[PDB]
Formats: sequence, structure tokens, C-alpha cells
Amino acid sequence: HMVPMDKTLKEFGADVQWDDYAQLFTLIKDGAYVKVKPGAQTAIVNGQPLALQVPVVMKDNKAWVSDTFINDVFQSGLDQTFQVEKRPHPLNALTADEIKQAVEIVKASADFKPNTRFTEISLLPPDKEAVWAFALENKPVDQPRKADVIMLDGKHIIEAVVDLQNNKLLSWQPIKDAHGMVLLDDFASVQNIINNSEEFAAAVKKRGITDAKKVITTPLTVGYFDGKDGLKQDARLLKVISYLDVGDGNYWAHPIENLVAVVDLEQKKIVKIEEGPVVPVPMTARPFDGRDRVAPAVKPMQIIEPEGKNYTITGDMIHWRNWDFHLSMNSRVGPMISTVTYNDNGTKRKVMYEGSLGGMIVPYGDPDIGWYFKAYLESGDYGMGTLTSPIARGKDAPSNAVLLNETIADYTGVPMEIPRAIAVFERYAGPEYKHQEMGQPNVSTERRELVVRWISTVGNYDYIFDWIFHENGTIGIDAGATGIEAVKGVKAKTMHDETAKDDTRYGTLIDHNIVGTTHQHIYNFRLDLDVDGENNSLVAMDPVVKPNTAGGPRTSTMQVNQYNIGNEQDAAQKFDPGTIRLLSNPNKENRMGNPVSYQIIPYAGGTHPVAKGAQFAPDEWIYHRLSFMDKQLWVTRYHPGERFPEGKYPNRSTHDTGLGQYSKDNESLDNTDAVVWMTTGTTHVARAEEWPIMPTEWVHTLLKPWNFFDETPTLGALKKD
Amino acid sequence: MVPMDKTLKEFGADVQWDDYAQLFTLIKDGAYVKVKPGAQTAIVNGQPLALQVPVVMKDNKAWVSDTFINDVFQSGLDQTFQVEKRPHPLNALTADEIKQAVEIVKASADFKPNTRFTEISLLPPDKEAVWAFALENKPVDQPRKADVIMLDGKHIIEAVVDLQNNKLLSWQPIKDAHGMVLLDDFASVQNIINNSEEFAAAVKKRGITDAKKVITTPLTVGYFDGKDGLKQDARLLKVISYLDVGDGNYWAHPIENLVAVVDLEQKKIVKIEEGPVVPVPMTARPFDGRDRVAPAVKPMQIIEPEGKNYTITGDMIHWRNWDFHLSMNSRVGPMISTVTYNDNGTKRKVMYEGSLGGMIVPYGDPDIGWYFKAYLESGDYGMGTLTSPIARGKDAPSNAVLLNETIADYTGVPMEIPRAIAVFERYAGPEYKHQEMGQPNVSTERRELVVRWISTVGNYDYIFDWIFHENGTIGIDAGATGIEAVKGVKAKTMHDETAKDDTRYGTLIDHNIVGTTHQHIYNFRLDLDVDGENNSLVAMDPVVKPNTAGGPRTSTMQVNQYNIGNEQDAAQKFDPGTIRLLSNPNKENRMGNPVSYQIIPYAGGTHPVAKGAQFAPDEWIYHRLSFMDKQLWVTRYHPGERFPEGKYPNRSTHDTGLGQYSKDNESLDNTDAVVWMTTGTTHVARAEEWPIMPTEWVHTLLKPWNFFDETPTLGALK
Ligand SMILES: [Ca+2]
Ligand SMILES: [Ca+2]
Ligand SMILES: [Ca+2]
Ligand SMILES: [Ca+2]
Ligand SMILES: [Cu+2]
Ligand SMILES: [Cu+2]
Repeated sequence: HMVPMDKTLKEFGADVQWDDYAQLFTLIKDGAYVKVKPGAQTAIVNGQPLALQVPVVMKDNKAWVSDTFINDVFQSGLDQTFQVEKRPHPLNALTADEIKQAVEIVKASADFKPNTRFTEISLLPPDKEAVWAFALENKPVDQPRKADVIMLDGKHIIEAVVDLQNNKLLSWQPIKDAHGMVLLDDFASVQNIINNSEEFAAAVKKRGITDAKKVITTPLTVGYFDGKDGLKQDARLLKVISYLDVGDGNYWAHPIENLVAVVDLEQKKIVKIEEGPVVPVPMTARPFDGRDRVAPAVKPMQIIEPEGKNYTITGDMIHWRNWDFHLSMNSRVGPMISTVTYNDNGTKRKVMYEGSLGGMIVPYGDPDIGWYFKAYLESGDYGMGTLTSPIARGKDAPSNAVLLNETIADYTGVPMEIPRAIAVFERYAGPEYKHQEMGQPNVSTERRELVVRWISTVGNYDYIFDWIFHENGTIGIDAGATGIEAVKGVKAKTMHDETAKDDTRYGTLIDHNIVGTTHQHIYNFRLDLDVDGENNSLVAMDPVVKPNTAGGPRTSTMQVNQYNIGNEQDAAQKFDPGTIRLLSNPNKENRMGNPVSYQIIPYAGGTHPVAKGAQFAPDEWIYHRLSFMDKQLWVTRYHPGERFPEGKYPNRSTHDTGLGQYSKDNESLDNTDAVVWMTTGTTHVARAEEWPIMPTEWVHTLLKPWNFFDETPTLGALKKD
Repeated sequence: MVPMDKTLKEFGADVQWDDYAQLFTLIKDGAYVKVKPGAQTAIVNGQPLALQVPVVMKDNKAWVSDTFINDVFQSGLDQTFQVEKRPHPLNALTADEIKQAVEIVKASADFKPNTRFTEISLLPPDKEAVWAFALENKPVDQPRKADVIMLDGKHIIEAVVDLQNNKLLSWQPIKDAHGMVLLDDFASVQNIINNSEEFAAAVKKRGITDAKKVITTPLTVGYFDGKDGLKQDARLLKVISYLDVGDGNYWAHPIENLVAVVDLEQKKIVKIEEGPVVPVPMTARPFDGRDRVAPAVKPMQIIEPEGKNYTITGDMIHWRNWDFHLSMNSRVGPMISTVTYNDNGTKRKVMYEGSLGGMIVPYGDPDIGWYFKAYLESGDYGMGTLTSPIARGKDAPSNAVLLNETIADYTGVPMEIPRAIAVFERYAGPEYKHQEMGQPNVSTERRELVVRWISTVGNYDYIFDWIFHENGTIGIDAGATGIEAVKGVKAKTMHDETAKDDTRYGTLIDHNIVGTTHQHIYNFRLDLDVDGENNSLVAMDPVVKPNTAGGPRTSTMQVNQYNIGNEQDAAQKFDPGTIRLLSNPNKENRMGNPVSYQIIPYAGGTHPVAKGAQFAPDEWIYHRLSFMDKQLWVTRYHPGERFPEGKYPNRSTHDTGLGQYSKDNESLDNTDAVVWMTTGTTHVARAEEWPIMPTEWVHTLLKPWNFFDETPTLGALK
């Protein structure tokens, strides 16, 4: 018995193309590029013949395949994109089994309690030195695989460490005063609490809402204001902003302004309701899904790699032209790029031990009741890894991409497989270099970049991160921002209405009765670069115009002030794109005697206005609790437990436990293991072109080899000597 | 019959044979053809075509009729190019018009025997008539005219000819102007050096044993108010030399501290400057792969099997909601004109004309062979003339369409540049996306149309991309690659004695070779007409203000908005944290906001950014080119103000570019404005850029700002 080709292949996730003239089917799926003619006894997979006992059968124009076609073809082995790992990499994320194992260990402990939730279950970082000897020398890690289990017992956080090898509990430590991040059940809880509240229902009714069941709530962190917001620091609270569901698939376009409920999650009740002036709910339908639009006509455009990919994925290790790296997922920060090396003519040179998103913040600038406290710690308070958005094949990533699946732990301790969690794709990026000497044959080569892309959606905002490995040693890190804007309901319909001026003091009027409140997206990346080795120093090279003292007609010259940045405190700074900042290896030089280095560029450009620091007066608390928002470059001594720019438990934090703390002691950065942190962001002043849905806006950052090599890096293998 | 491979390859089409399907896939620019041996039909961009003569398979080689190419590629099924029955008024001079304009000036009694042509281009009808032709099909009713700038010896003459009526309209000698460098000046300089005993002598002293291996490079010398000892009236060129060692890269063998000054009318060296003798770096440093072997790679193709989404009618390009005209100029290259955005059936004005305005590459070493180095690339060398033909699949992606363009050479003879510009659509990530939790995802792909042009000037190769986004945004990026201009030095490593002094003005990129620090400063002249001719420049500076509304916050995020009323105020530094708009005060979108375009001179770059001119305000190059120290400029529209550096920048003594255009500080309120964006790089070299430099890019953007009433790509409402 057989099945219908088209339906089965689409279900499977493969692209199916029929060519009536050639009587040929082209099937595409990740690294597999297949050709199959109806009735043929053979098929082609990445340029290679594959025998078929059961040929594709074309009936009354319907094609049918055998029930094993999918596996016989796609898992044949002719697609060599994915290979089996022999010796398990020490940085491999916890498997579904280990996740279950770690949860059983803790649930067997005498102190564990039944409603306990899990904010994070991740592999406990094996020691850096052993992981590199494994990557570079293949030495086995002789330490037991362990896992960090962060639990939320009601509102109390407990940190445990389980030994997975020996299956035992190593520690159980309650962490006083820390608040846990927001977990998925919190969302349903806030909704129900709102729905059962008689007073809220009454507040909504006096705002024109008739059917209280149509109210959509959203749970937001409240921050910390030393009590001026009149909130008890010890309670587990969330503020609640609501919208009216009108059926256009976008409740975000119908804000109920000036109504804020404060919910205490352990008490399961609304403990406070702030109300302001009544503003009619914008009711116009504003769908962004295309339901009310005409589908244009566009001709097909496909990027194809008919013989397979240039990279190979073994376990979680990716090898691609001279680069080698390990890629894993973390429920809080998303992807982690590790043990990154560059093969230089046979020798693998270290470039970066571990790289990932650090954290990010989205601070709003309106003082009203529904906005003064909005300053979202996306990853820290919401868990971006858990909120990963599955890639939509050919739209969110190019058609020649390979989509990876990743597994992490959900809040109850159960393994969760996120489909299409990360896209990996090679891409043409113009000429690598070119020289057309006049009268001579031209010289040009193409530039290839290997992109690792991951998307996370937090409520209304969708963030995209691309880790870009250029064949020449360069590494780019870009962040894209799209989604739906958080808007303010207002009475003005046009800038000509009486309240226009005041309605738009904190934002642009992007639709009738709707204002896109100004805010910023500030991202921070934690990059543990190891420039050709562990011991590095921070070097400054500032281009300057100095008076000429060499004679001849010129009055000035272009020279450079070169100096080392010796400690953490002076390494914490603003970045002038006119200058050069390097992470050099004072122990190793290139062929010309210069220290092998990487130039750090926290600001390479963007399509939205740039944030030059957080837009807050120095006396605001969000400005105090968090220091990472004001400097674009930070450099700290390596430490296994310093990974978040906003600190480990930022929800209602009262003091900086992040980059402000990691550099507070101002340690020496001279010839030592350094860790680089880049902060870049946008200042978002809205426009009508961004509603109902926002076009993707991007920010770029770069890491370039500076005298790390001796010559143009992609010139090619030397034919002589 | 004729061999298929041979004929197709001669034609420039790519041929792929698939043995499994017994199918040939042939591709050329917008044609994507499929044909099986023996089939009575073929497919061209998804449509069936009857063949007179089937493809025949001989001794495993395919043969086709001798009319195959014509029948298949020119059958009409490839709709990329359409006939232009009514020529746009900005269409460049054709080869017949160039020849004709040349005859008209040659027929005048003032034409002198060996006159050369620095530029012969179209003298366009007025702006208004051109927009009425584009928007209402109204015929311009003026004769086709051309500007013919002549160089008689060293004297510049500007004439104007009427092509229809075949008559000379004007002949005006231009006093004090120095002409641009012409091709023949290249061979005169080498020849003059070759015959100079004094020069051969200096070269001998420097180690060179065979003076026939010396490669000259002619450079403009600027102006130093006489401090360089050069006569202002003489047509001069300075000459830097290199030794050819057979590695195909003379640039890697500088003959440091040797400069000859050649007087092109006298045809002789009029001064020789000599400094410390530095042995010429000799090690072979080829960049063409003669000494290399590339690693094998799996193939990648970008195909559009049903053809392109864009159409090219004459020079008019149509794509999506965009419409624009593309023409070529010998001096600045490509010109994008009559750009409009079709908003739900109505064409709205965006830009009347946009192009590179001018660029400069000034150096920062004070020494004898470098102090005067400040090349006006397009102005002194002619970037359009120097266009570098696109290497298909490499300088541009495999799904591009390459265009040929024609201009006049220095002797007035038409010259056709093959693959002078590439046009190509590309995938650029998700246009927008929203994955609401628990609901079906929403994502659309972003498509951009790029217009790419490459110009090579001596050792440096410049790439320009004019990028039209489907959503109305327009990007302009500039890439720099090529070979660096290096200084010979004695140090081999930073451990040698002179290393410190040898690197004061540049990095030691190779043994005995320093990449002298310099800047790359580009300027784009963009006559934007935001929804109409009359616009105003409005600033919007995001600022932190005290909260006066109550609640716990001490501050708020607000905007300081105010008009920039005059040219002087419009000439300014650009803070990427602020917003600058070119608004149409007479038109507004649905919410009542003035329709505008946000101008961003600085959207990023891969090399350090030029904060301004790395020159003290009293340097001559600083005074001659005010455009280099301000990233944004806005002037009132004037047909003869087109170059940021001025019309005749060779040995200029004062600013005749943007400095002169804004001089009068006129009003920019509600009038025809022209925006100029200056963007650049400060280039401190590295070993990774030798012997050949990895392309570095700079990015600029023009974004619709309340020009529309909602997301421009949602589509028309059902
Ligand atoms: Ca520290
Ligand atoms: Ca490090
Ligand atoms: Ca204008
Ligand atoms: Ca003016
Ligand atoms: Cu935003
Ligand atoms: Cu340069």
C-alpha cells in the first residue's frame, strides 16, 4: 500500500516541485536536494543515485509513494549534512533523559515540595580548561556531568546541583530575597484572577467594555521603586495591562488605557487597581495576518545547493571551512556558541570559548500609570530560550537553510523539543575581495558567510539574532526587532485634534487613537573571546590628528594613540566608532611582530536611531539597578558564575548584581582571561509605517581579526614550499 | 547545426546538463530555459516554445540549429526587457549622438587640432518637464542637447550643442580651470619618465638595475599655495613609482622617497624630489592566485525560473511599487532618476535624481611621496569611464541581470562598457514577523532590488549598491576593496630599530611595507522630492526630560522637534541617535503628520568611521573640500550644482563644491531641496588586507516616515 506524495511530503516539511515538461519532481528538505522521475527505479540525493524498489507512481495526475519513501530517501545516508557524534562533547546540553533524571533527584530530596516549579535546569559548566583540552587535544573530561536546578517553591528560589553520573544530590540552597522569573502558568493565573475579580469587571465596564470575557490581559514585571509605587518588596507581583479582543486577531490594537491591576501571585488575587481617566478603546479592526488583503503575485526565487552543504553537523558540533564550533541551547538566553576555533593551515587556533546573548532590556519612556514601570528584562524575566519561535521555512530563513530542533526543560521539569529552533545557512555576501587592474584579467572571489539564526518572541515583540561567521575570520552578531507595537490609547484621531499635543508627548500618533510609545531595545552580548589563547589584554588605538613636525607643506598628520586598558573599571566605557578597541594576546605575534588580536566593534550600524545609553535621568532606579545599559563596551575577568548583564535574579532587584557588580572590584585585565560584553541598542520613535505590524529593524556588531593572520585570510593554499 | 556548448558559451549563457533527467538548463540574465534532446518544445521562463529544429545529441555533444539562440532567447518569452517606444528625456547620449556632438564642435573654427574630451553628456530638459513626462506622459518639447567639455592642451572649453538642429549653441573658454586626468596622460607620464636620464639616474641610486621595469602612477598634486614649489598655471602630475618583479603586483614594490613632477604640456619632468634611500621590497606578493589552490566547494545557485519581477524598458526599471530611470555618466557613474512609489495605484514622487556626488581619499603621512595625496576619484579620474565590468556570479549574485552602458571616450568615440551595472533582487530576511503565542505564525519575506556598480581607480576598487526595499526604504551602500597604496620602510618586524618611526603614520602590514593611514570619504547627491517639490528640513532630537506628570518617574523620553531653515544650519554633523527628516509641509498622512523621508547618512560600516576630516582646519585639502567634515548637507535645487568637490577640483584653490553652494545660506523653507550625504571611513590597515583587501562596507538609508498610513507591504485591501 502507498500514500499520496504531496500531502505526506508537505506534512514531513519538505518542499515539493513538479516540472511537467521534464516530468521531474524536485524535493527539498534541509541538506537534502532530491530529484525523482515517476516510474524511475532510481532517485538522486545530493548528486548521488539511490535505488528504489518502489518507484514514485503517477496516477490520474496524483503522485503516490511507498510508505517508506520518506525514510528511504531522506535518511539514506547520501545527505551527509548530519553525522553521528562518536565521543560526546562535554558542552552538549542536557538530554531529555538527563532532564528527567535531574528532576527525579530533586523530587526524592527530603526538602522538595509538590508545587515546586523549575525556572531553569541546565548543564552545570564543566571547567573551561578541560573543555578546551577536549576540543583541541581530545582529552576526556574526567568530571561528572552535573546540572543546575533552579526551583521556585511558591515565590522562593532554591538552587540545587545534581550529579548525573552518580545520580545524587550535591547541594540544595535557598536564595533569600531573590524573586523568580515569570513562568507560563503565571499567565493563565493572571487571566483567571482578572476574570474572577468583581471589581475589575466593574472597572472595565465603566470604560465602555460590555463583555468582560473579551478582555485579554498581559503579565508585566513591576520593577523596583524603593516603595514609591506602593508595592511590598517581598511579595510576588505582576502588573496587568489589558486589551479588548475584537476578533481581528490583534488585541494589541485595542488598549484599555489607564487601567492597571496589580496581582499578587501567591495570594492569587488582585491586591491593587490603579485607574486613570477613561479613554475610549480604539475598536477599528487592524489585523496584520493578511485576512483582509489581496495576495500579490510574485515569481519564485530559490537558493539551492544541489550537491548538499559545505558544513557538516556532528552532534552539536558544526564544522565549516576553517571554522569549528559547538552550538547548544539554554532556556534563558537561547543559543550558546562554544569552543570556536579557526583552522590556520593545520593548526586550530582558539578564537572564542563561549558566546551568547547576555541579556537585554526594553525601557519605556512615558510616565503614566500604564507605563512608568515598563522596563522589560526579556531573557531574564521571561526566558527567551523557552519562548523561541519555530522558524517558518523560507520566510524567517532563506530556502537553503537547515533547521535544527533543540531540547530544553519546561517549567514543570518535562523535556520540551522546540521544532526549528535555530536555522543554519550559508549565504553569498558580495565579493570577498576584487582588483580589476587595468588592461589585465580581473581578480574577484565571492564572500561566503555561515549564519546561525534564532528567533524569540516575548509577548508582542519578536527578536532575531544572527551569529555570522565570515569565511575570512570575521564574526558578526546582529539583532533584528519586529512584531507588534505596545500602544497607548488616546483621544486624538489626527495631529489636528485638541489633545494631539499631549497625547504625543511620549510617542508618535501612528493610527487614530493610537500612539506608539517611545522606548528602547538595548541588547547585551557576553563574549568570552580567547584570542589565540586564554591570556589577553585590552588595547586602545585612537586615531588622532597631530601637528606635523616633519617638514613639508602639511600642518597635520594622522597618527594613533595606542595604550593598554589595565582594569575592569576603565574597560567599562562608551564606544566611539571612530576608534579601535582590541582584545590582543601579548604572548603571540603575527609574522610582522604584532600581537595577534581581535577588534571589538559594539556599534557597526543600525536601521533605527541608536541608543547612546539608556534614556533615563541618572536619578531613576532602573538606571541604578542596572548599569549595563549605559556603556557599550565592558571587559571583565573570567568567572564561571558571571553571565548576565542584568544580574541573575533581576525581577524586582534592588541593586545591581550584574556588570556593575562583576567589575565593582576593578580587577586587572593585564595578560589574563578576559570576557567581553558588548551593548548596543535602538531608540524607537514610531511611525505609521510600523502599524499594524513592524518591519524588521536591525543593529550590527562586529569582531574582526587584527594582525591575527599574516596575510589576506582567504587567499588560498600556497602551491609552493 | 552548431555545437551547443560552444555557441552558448560564446553567447554568454550558462549551460547545465542533468543526466538523470536528460535535461539541459540554460541561463542568461532574465532567461531561464529548459530543453530536452529530441523534444519538439522547450520552456522559457515557465512558458512552452515550439522549436523548428529539436536539439540533437551527436557523439554525446549537443547540436542546435544556427537560429537557436535567436529563436529561444529573443523569442519574446523572456519579458525582462521591453521595447521603449517613447524614450525617456533623461536617456543618456547614444553612440550616434556622441559622434554627432563631436562633429558639431569639430566643424567650428575654434576647434584646435588635438583637442580631447573630458566629458560629453546630456544637457537634460528642465526638471519640471522631466517629471511631467514621467508622471503624465507629457512630451518634453525641447531638442536633445549635449554638454561637451573640451581640453585643448591644458585649456578647458565648455560647449553646448543642439543635436536635433545640428548646431553649436555655445563655446566658452573656462579661465583658470585645470582639466581632469585623461587616459593618454598615463602613457605620456610613463614615456616622459622612460626618457629621463635624470630619473633613470635617481632610480639607479635606489637599487633598481633595469629602469624598464619601473612602473609609474600619475597623481593629481593638489594645491598648497605655492608651498610645494609648483606653478599654478602649468598642467602637472606627480609620479610615484614601483618596481615590476613579475608577481603581477607592482603595488607591492614601492620605490620610496622618490617623486617626479611632470609638466604635461612641456612633456618633461620639471622637478624631482628625493629622500632617504629605502631598498625596494622585493618578495613576490601576487593576489591573482597564480601561487594558490582554492579549496573545493559544493555549488550554490540563486534562480528565478519564471523570470524576474522587474522589467527594463529602455532604461526605465519597474519593480513592485517602484519605478525609476537608470542612466550612466562618465564622471560619476550611475544616475537614478524620476523615482516614484506606486501607493495603491497612485505614483508618488520620492527622488528626482540621485547619484554619487563625488568622493576623496586623502592620506595622513607628511613625507615627500605622500603629503599631497588626496585623490578626487570621480572628479580627477572619471569613475564612470573607469567602470569595471561585473564578473558574473562573483561581483554580483548568480540571479542578477548585467547591463551594458555607453559613454564617450576621451577622443570622443563611443565606448560600450560591458556588464557595467548589475541589477538583482535578493532575499533579505523576514520583512516583518509576529508569532503570537498559541496562534498561527505571521511572517513575510523582505525583498530588496539592488543596482550595483563597480569603478576601479588605479589600485582601489569601489562598489556602489543603490538598494530599493519593497517597503519604500532606499539604502545606498559603498564597498571598498583592491590593493593598498603602501610605503616602503626598512623594518621587517615591529622588533626592528626603525619600526616605531616606520609606523607613525600607518601599520606594518608586511616586511618593509606599511599601509599608510588614509580615509575614504564618499558623498551622495540626492535630489529627493518628498511627495512633491516643496519640502522642509525638520530635526527631531530624542531627549530625556523631567517628568511633570506625577508618579515615581523622575524623567521621560520626549522629542525636541524644530525646523532647520537655512543652508548654513543644514550643513551639519550627524548624530545617529537623532532623526533628520525631509518633510513635505503641504501634504500629510491619515494621522495628520507631514509626509516625510528620514535621512540617515550614517547607518553603519565595517571599518572605523570618519568622524570628520582627519585634517587640521588649516590644511589646504580641508579648505578646498568643506564636504568632508559634515555628514549632512541640504541646498536649494540648482541644475549646475552637482559635485560636492566642485566642477574643476584639480589644483583647486578654494571650495567650488558644497562650500560655494551653501555659501549664500539661502532658505530651505517649503522649497526644492537637495540632500547630500557624506559618509566615510578612517582606514588603519592590517595584515589581513595584504596583498589584497577584503571588501569593507559603509551603509546609508532613506526611510519613509509617515509617508504612508500603515505597513506598506500588507497589500491592497480586498
Ligand atoms: Ca571582576
Ligand atoms: Ca577569554
Ligand atoms: Ca528636491
Ligand atoms: Ca544655494
Ligand atoms: Cu521597538
Ligand atoms: Cu582604504
